[PDB]
Amino acid sequence: KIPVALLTTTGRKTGQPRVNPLYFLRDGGRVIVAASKGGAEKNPMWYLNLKANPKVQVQIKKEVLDLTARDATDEERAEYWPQLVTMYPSYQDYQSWTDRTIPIVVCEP
Ligand SMILES: C[C@H](OP(=O)(O)OC[C@@H](O)[C@@H](O)[C@@H](O)Cn1c2nc(=O)[nH]c(=O)c-2cc2ccc(O)cc21)C(=O)N[C@@H](CCC(=O)N[C@@H](CCC(=O)O)C(=O)O)C(=O)O
Repeated sequence: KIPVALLTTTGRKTGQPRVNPLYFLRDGGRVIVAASKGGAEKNPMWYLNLKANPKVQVQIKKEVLDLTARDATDEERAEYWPQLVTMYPSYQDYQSWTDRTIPIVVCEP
């Protein structure tokens, strides 16, 4: 069905590597993911990690990408959110059901 990417972040507290599966969008070299966490009240821990340490590793099939993660700008949100929703309509439901704006993370080389 929908492929997952494996995102590795550095635990902001422990400094240990943390891996989590996510759905993703490609924009050339960029990988885009949404810190939706099924519409939880709070941002997922991996998001907190990458905001404390922007260096992340992303594995897609056999490709291992060393990228730098940051929040999408207003204009990037406008471009990527609708693509994310088209690919996985549940994203819009999560956003509908949660207070926080769901972060969109741009991972770039
Ligand atoms: C519960 C927590 O996970 P989390 O980082 O909040 O991630 C929540 C979810 O987003 C994560 O489980 C995703 O993989 C769920 N998930 C998706 N989550 C998404 O947000 N978006 C997706 O598109 C998505 C797709 C998906 C597909 C398949 C699947 O099985 C899961 C999918 C966790 O793993 N707990 C760790 C925390 C590890 C950690 O980062 N700790 C930090 C400190 C954190 C802190 O400061 O409190 C550290 O080591 O220092 C632990 O306690 O052992």
